Amino acid sequence: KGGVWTNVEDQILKAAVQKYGTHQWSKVASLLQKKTARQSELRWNEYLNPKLNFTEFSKEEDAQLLDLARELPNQWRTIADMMARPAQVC
Amino acid sequence: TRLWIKNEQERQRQIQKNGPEITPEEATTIFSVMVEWLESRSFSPIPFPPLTYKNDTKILVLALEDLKDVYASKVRLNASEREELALIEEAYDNPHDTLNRIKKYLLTQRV
Amino acid sequence: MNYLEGVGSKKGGGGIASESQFNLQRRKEVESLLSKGENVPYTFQDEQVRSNPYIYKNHSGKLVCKLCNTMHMSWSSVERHLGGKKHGLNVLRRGISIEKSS
Amino acid sequence: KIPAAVSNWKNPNGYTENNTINDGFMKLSEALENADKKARQ
Amino acid sequence: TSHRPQLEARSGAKAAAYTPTGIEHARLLPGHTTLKYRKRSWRKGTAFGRGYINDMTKSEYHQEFLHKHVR
Amino acid sequence: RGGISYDQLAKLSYEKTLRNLATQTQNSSKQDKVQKDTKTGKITIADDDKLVNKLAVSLQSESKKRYEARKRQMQNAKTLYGVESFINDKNKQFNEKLSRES
RNA sequence: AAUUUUUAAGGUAUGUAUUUUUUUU
RNA sequence: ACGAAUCUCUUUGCCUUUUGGCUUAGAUCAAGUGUAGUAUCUGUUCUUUUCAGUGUAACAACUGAA
Ligand SMILES: [Mg+2]
Ligand SMILES: [Mg+2]
Ligand SMILES: [Zn+2]
Repeated sequence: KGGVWTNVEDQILKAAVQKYGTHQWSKVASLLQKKTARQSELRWNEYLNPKLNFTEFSKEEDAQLLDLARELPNQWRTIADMMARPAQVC
Repeated sequence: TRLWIKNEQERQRQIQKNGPEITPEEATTIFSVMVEWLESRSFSPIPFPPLTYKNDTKILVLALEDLKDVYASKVRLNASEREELALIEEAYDNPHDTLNRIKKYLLTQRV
Repeated sequence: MNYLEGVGSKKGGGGIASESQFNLQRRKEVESLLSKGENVPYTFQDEQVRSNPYIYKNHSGKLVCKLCNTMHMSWSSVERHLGGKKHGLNVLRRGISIEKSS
Repeated sequence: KIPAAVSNWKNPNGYTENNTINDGFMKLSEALENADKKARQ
Repeated sequence: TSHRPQLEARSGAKAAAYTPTGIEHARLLPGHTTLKYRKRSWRKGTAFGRGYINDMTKSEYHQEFLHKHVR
Repeated sequence: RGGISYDQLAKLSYEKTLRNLATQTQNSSKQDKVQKDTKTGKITIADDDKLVNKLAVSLQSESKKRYEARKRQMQNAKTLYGVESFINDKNKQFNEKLSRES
């Protein structure tokens, strides 16, 4: 249940996604052993997409966050879409 | 199917823009209805499954058999199927381990 | 009337190929991606400007830095080296070593 | 001057959200948060 | 890349004949040969008691469709 | 600032060649008809073999120069930009067009 | 209170060369 | 100084296949394991005070106090 991604299999995605684009995931797993398409896509969206925001937290965010999490009880995709951040970070 | 999914997305965007249709008044009255009923019936809220619970293994057996009956028939298996059947067979080989895995997910995992 | 199905086959030879054959194909393409398509030349080939110019391939298949005299297993390792602090130094040393003569 | 077409769905041969929420959600959750605290007292 | 389709004149300059080779089709057999010329306790108890858009997909007829056949 | 329509450009080149020609004339100074047949209306014009050979040589020479200068822009063009990843020449060339689009 | 009968095609490729009496220096 | 020719250089400008089409993304499919062992990249720490022992081919390294 590991499915853990080494820095080589992270470096091959970003080169595969650059080549094949984001809707050909079946081809990305051809370049990448150990990993299926649903595993490749899920990482590209949750981690490796450079348009993702992994950064420190301003003082307005923790106010914005604790506002949403209170006003929307557990819904962490809907909050994350409001925050423009990946859910498991938010 | 492409049309249907488009109507779903349109509907949900419009519920973001307009907002919920309940109004807080109706929601309050509904909540009152429930609470009064559950008092009238003196209901005991369902607990969280304890560490040692009498039936854990049995509730597994029922669950895992419900999952396995799908692949009892199937002939040529795709990859996802083999993945699942691997998970079920492991669930029989370590019941305790997979119970701990389950309960842990009942706590921590919100995405 | 089995045309109802919709699968078929071409009439040539025997299809799937052998798992070993897939790895050879997959490990060439992965070394094409990470390499960004460059042709890294063999050491004996008697020099198409190289992206860098130091990396080569010995009479065996391995990759080598000709400055640092290091041997590398894969492109991924090389990019570690080219981004390393030793391959930094040997450029500076050759930097000085040229700046003292012409 | 036209751009160059790059498709997400094909790479043949060579050639390598804004708006916020509503006051609807803000108001509804309070009523459920208030009405619950009242009922839990 | 269809680009330039096919010109008729090259097919119209072929030396077959004025007609085709003389194949007799089944739809060129003479038909319509002539022309035509013009000239109270129960009620109380409860808690809650008492434009055409131009588009195919956002239209009103469409939602009715996916309201039924997608069940 | 700016582009130029194919008219003005044509004029400019006309002037350029006028100047070049006038210089050939001056340096040549430093180093130192119409008949139409009665049978057919075909007109004939007397020609100096010189200046015609000079013309052909001018055209060929200018073509050589243009071809060469463009060729040098070929050479520098590929050797200058090594920043982003590229699989082949054509890729790099296209992405330099993307640099022109900015 | 009475039906109704069968032949082709989409599957085993396709392409090239091959039996020749020695065109005048 | 100037009319002015030719080679060299920068810039502006000009620019190359700047992906052959179409449909239900046209459809679907993918990684063996265990025991022993070596090779090879990168990151982090040290060229820095004396003497006494251990240690080494000699270093190094390790061990004490001013
Ligand atoms: Mg077929
Ligand atoms: Mg057909
Ligand atoms: Zn090096």
